[PDB]
Amino acid sequence: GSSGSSGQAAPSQVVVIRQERAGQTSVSLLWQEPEQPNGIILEYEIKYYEKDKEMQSYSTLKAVTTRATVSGLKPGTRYVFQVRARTSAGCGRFSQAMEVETGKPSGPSSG
Repeated sequence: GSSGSSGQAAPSQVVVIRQERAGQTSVSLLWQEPEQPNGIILEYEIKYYEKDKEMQSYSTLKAVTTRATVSGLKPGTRYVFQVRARTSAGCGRFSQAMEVETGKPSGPSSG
């Protein structure tokens, strides 16, 4: 009905994300600052999981800057990345479902 609480408003939700370099097992990301942070942002948490294989336990990545690189993935496998801003006050929502595919093992990226 009515939950009682006190504090500051939650930060905005980053809706801008770009891929800097997509490695075979590692992938990089690039997003911008949230319209309204509503305070100081400690770090951005990214969520990456097997696009095809949805695992209950998703892996998170702590990033201090607008740049990050997720390592420890499988080649030739799509991964859904999701960057979000976290603030002492609370937590915001996850960015849009970003689809990215790593470099297939068959061979290199270019040829």
